[PDB]
Amino acid sequence: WEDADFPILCQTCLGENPYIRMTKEKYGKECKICARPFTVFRWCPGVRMRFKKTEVCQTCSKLKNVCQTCLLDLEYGLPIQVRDAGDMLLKLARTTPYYKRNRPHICSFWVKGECKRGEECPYRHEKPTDPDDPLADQNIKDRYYGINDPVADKLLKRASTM
Amino acid sequence: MIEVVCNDRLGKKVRVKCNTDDTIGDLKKLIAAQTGTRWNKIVLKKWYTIFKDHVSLGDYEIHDGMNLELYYQ
Amino acid sequence: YAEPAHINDFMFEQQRRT
Amino acid sequence: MANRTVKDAHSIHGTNPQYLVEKIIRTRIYESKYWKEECFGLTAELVVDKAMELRFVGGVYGGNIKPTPFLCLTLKMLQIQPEKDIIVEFIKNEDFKYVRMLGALYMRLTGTAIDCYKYLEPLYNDYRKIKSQNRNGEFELMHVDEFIDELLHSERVCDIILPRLQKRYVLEEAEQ
Amino acid sequence: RVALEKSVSQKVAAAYIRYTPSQQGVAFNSGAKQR
Amino acid sequence: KVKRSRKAPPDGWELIEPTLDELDQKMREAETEPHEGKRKVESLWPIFRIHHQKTRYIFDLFYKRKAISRELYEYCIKEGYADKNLIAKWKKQGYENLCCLRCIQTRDTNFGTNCICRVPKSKLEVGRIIECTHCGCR
Amino acid sequence: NDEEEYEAWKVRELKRIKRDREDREALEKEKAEIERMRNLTEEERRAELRANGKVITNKAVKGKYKFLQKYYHRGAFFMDEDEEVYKRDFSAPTLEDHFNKTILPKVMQVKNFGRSGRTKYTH
Amino acid sequence: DWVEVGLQVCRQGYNMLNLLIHRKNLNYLHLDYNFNLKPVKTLTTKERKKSRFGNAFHLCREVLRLTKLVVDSHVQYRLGNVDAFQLADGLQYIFAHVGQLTGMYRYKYKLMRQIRMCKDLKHLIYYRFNTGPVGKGPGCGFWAAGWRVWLFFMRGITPLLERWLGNLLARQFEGRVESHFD
Amino acid sequence: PEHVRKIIRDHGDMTNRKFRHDKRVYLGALKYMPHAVLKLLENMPMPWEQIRDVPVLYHITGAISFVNEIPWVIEPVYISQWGSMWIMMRREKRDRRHFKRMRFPPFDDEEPPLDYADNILDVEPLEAIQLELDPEEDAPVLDWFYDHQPLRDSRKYVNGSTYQRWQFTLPMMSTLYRLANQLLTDLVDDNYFYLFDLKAFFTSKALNMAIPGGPKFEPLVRDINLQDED
Amino acid sequence: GYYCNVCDCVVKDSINFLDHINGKKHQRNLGMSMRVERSTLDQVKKRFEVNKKKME
RNA sequence: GUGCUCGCUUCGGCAGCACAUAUACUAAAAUUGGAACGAUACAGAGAAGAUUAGCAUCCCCUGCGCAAGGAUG
RNA sequence: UGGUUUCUCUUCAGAUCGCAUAAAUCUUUCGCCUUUUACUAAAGAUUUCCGUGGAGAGGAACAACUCUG
RNA sequence: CUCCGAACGGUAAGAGCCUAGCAUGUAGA
Ligand SMILES: O=P(O)(O)O[C@H]1[C@H](OP(=O)(O)O)[C@H](OP(=O)(O)O)[C@H](OP(=O)(O)O)[C@@H](OP(=O)(O)O)[C@H]1OP(=O)(O)O
Repeated sequence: WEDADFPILCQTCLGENPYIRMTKEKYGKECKICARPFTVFRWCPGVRMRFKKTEVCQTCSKLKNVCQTCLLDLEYGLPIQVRDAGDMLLKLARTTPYYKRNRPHICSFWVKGECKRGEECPYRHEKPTDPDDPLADQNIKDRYYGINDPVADKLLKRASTM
Repeated sequence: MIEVVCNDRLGKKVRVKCNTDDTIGDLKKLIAAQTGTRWNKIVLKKWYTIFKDHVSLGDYEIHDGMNLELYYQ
Repeated sequence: YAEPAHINDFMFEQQRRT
Repeated sequence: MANRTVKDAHSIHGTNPQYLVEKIIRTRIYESKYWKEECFGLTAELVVDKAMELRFVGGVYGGNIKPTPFLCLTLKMLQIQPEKDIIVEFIKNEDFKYVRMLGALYMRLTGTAIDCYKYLEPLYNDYRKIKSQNRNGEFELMHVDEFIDELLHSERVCDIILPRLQKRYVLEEAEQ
Repeated sequence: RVALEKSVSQKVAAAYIRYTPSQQGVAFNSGAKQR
Repeated sequence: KVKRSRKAPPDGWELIEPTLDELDQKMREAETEPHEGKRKVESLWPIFRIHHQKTRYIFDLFYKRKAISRELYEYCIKEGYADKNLIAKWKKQGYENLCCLRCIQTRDTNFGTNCICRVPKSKLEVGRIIECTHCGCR
Repeated sequence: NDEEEYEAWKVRELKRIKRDREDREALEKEKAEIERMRNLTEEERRAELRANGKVITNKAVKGKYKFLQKYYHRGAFFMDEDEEVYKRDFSAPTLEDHFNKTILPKVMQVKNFGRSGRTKYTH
Repeated sequence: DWVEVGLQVCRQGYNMLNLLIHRKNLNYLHLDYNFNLKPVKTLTTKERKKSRFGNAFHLCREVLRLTKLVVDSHVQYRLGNVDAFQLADGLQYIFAHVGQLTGMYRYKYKLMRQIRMCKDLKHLIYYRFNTGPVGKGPGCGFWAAGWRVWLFFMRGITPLLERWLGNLLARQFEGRVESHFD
Repeated sequence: PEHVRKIIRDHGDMTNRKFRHDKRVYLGALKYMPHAVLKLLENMPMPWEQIRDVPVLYHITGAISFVNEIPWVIEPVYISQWGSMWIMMRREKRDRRHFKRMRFPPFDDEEPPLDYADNILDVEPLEAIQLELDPEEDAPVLDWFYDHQPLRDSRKYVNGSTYQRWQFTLPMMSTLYRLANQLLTDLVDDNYFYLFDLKAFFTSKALNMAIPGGPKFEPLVRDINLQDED
Repeated sequence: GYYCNVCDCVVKDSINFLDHINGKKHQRNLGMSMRVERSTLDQVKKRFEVNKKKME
């Protein structure tokens, strides 16, 4: 059917430490990249991280050559719409990635005001993003396929500014 | 004495022997004695014809073997 | 390229976290 | 419209507050003339308006299950799930004899075991009368102390089954 | 016999590691030689 | 509550009668608490917290104060006043203030280790206000 | 009828107080009936005093199946109410037992192509 | 305790049938507290073709109905009638009515070989119990003979029902001559 | 402890109390149901005593309750337990003639179980079938023949505490045989010898000739019965 | 048949004509099904006093 | 936190020694989209056929199926 | 020579391993039969389940009471 | 003389309108 042995992920999603821990769940989690169950590999990126898992399928991510969790690229980091446009990947890339890719989700009780968890709340009790921007309006195939990619649109537009 | 078979859906099918001049209130007490429910919460029906609580069995011409579709209220 | 090791998981997780 | 009038407020002793009566009685009461004119809108102040207008104490009647407005207002109060102060207000109010009887059904169904014996005990001293719809649809006279003693009796009320945590003798060894 | 028993256990059920990051490991979280 | 033995418990049970009755009434009131407020497993936290205080009262009366007799100690462990496995883990010097017996199980964790309840704060990280989800506290 | 309603409310509350007093006395009367029956078997009379009868709730009036009438059971679901509909002596030919089933040539148990059991109940 | 262990299974056994109908997406039936099936709307235009289950759902309801009657007899012992014939005469009829009134015939008919075995054990006890001054009164019927046959009925159905109702719980998540010689 | 009473309490909540992502496992793990129903009927409360505890291997979601104890009462101890219970029921009808039977459905088809009432009720009649044994002839069987926990875990003249091979004395089994004599039919090995022995029914089945009273007329093994020659 | 004003439709049943007015696509921001409980002591007790004053 | 140092050495305490070393599909959540062959009103299975038949060479539903059944190219 | 218990896991069981006894499948037989499953029981052998027996491995409770010799 | 059966082979066929008990818990800026 669909089996795997090791996750093809990026160094940003792998965690900011040489030693990590993986958890393999064979044939589960319903990977929507190929509509087939894959080995869901959960891990911990570090202290105060998101502790996410694998989302895309194994064979479905081999043709795209992107991360298992971030699903951007393999070496540069641009989206698939920006990678298929064009070196163009040398200038659009950026080393030392931000912690927002490994940051946890927001607290819905903090947005509602009744954050009864307190200082032991694992979620981030900060302000959410602006919904007027297209950066918080992506989808499943919108990030995987190059069609309707808002992150790739601003990457080619801001590349010619000065 | 007619053997009315109160055969409802989903396995609940029992035989209920009652007299011809016996009322329908006596029939629900005998039907509940073989089914296992309260006799006040049983409504007998034959194609959306809910029977009364005071009419005898001899008035409906319910002969022997005339099965009934039991329902619960 | 995968390359497993036969080291202990207890001493490795204790040394990296320290 | 018919699931629950509160999104997340509280819960019944063993299930959803809407699923406290029997499912055969709740399905017939959900499609009724008195229910469809009331379930389109019902508030806390609107619950006191409809309960004071009706003077009847009973459940189903007729061939088809035709629910009384006493059982219809009981399901609308259980779907709304008001506070304990509003339920204590409807039991202590002497504005109508049916108003105190409507609060007693919501007390014995969803209230606690100690709260049920504490609230229904002053209701036993009432000597007033009320009209009750029988099985054949005819009206029958029932005293207020006769209906209050029936709620503390065995579970044989009109579409109601909720035993206490103990009896009156077993609760007497622990508390008053 | 061990390979057939592993397939029979798989049929009756249904019916550390260190990968060197040679993809993009240059400067982002440097020092990860074995990962 | 029924003692479930009817076998005439010895002396010293009347000395510990209202103390164990107050702890048993606290757990019965905690068991009657609704599921509101607790997120997913926070409702089981006062169940172990009342059980931890019930085992600490018998163990202090037997080991620390040594006032209760051994015949009343064996009758209390048989009637259900304190778990025998919880008193056995506290006899060792390595664990004397353990949170719960579920946290000491090695097979409970997915990574195959202990919980945060059986870990000192000085050997842990600096910023950590975490609590054990399975046990209940640190 | 205010004075008549206060008399009936005092009549029902006195019976309710008598019902609660007899409820706790029912546990005492159950131990007293066990104490009286134990002394009656011990040192009252050696088969010379029974002081009772054959009090059964539902009647045991029965009859006899003619030759192959079906074993119609009354159903063991309500045996404490002692209603008049139960005591009817269910030994009547319902549908097919009206025949004598002896003039018939060899045997006719069920002619509906389902005779799994092969028995006549003489062995 | 055993009574708390019995009410834990019967609450969990009824919670199966509520979730199985809710996963069947038929919100007009209502499983009763006595582990029966009671329709509400009494509609039989074309909904009766989707309400007919197989020989595994009704056998799963019939076992839990007999399991509840063994559990609720001890629950009535704690509150109602007790200490003389509650567990004795109650499990007498629970051995008797399981072949007579309660239970189910539509699942298997080899149960009737154990019904007539359990009914034969009833006549074995009675004529060795009513030999003296007992005579004709309904009495003890101690739960050792009729308990033995139905404990072996579940001892044979426990390897069975995992193969009977194993595929029924699996379809909700998996999704289901001489011419050859010529 | 009392941990199982809290987990089963959240049964049908609106995805906020053991119902968010656990309802699918709650109906799937409970599909191993009749193995639990077998262990309920195996661990009967043994009506010659009152309600006794039993171990339980439950599930964290609360979709199973496995009574994981096998009843291993001692075979002489099990005979006199039902032997004394047979006499007290036989003496019950000779003293009492009322037949206050119970309604065989104990409740209507609308009631929840509500196990908090029977959990701590402080009421349990222990005098159920326990015969009043006099301390003159039943002296070695005074305390051993009254409960199920010393029936397998007596630990006095040690008998393998977790229900192992048990060893008794000579007057211990001698007082046992007095109670079992009311329900036994052992005289000699010659009453059932000629027409009821188990080896004698093989001749009743192979020769297809029934014994008058023994078997239930089993059919012939072969097909040729008789009438081979006139 | 009936006639829906805001929904602009025509039903034949009595409960369907009420459900087409409240509980439809046009009834989203027109008195939706998400109701709200009032005050247990302020709004509830004043309604019992106004019912006693209007009757008497 | 638990026990001990011929420690500072008071017995108020401090320092060290020995054991205990990483639980958490993370929330009481936020939303996101809709399905009865179900009632009601309209007409009411044709008051009419000349190819003569099957077998194997791609999937949904009822059912527990190593029985079976409907639809299929 | 030196340990009464208890829980985990590794084999063979030809002892009424079970002093008692279930279901399914396969190959042959009978009765009904009207499409089929649920059917009736005679023979034989293949699984599943309720369980168990000796003999090494790892924890807990006084292992120290000193058991046989 | 007391041996008690269950399902399938069954309600059609359609036109316009109306209302509901359900389910998922994401990477992204
Ligand atoms: O169904 P049967 O096999 O025939 O058994 C009949 C009764 O069964 P049910 O009618 O189903 O209850 C049974 O009562 P149960 O213990 O089952 O409750 C006994 O009646 P009783 O109550 O004790 O008197 C039987 O024996 P007797 O004691 O002699 O009567 C009686 O046999 P009879 O009909 O030939 O006389």
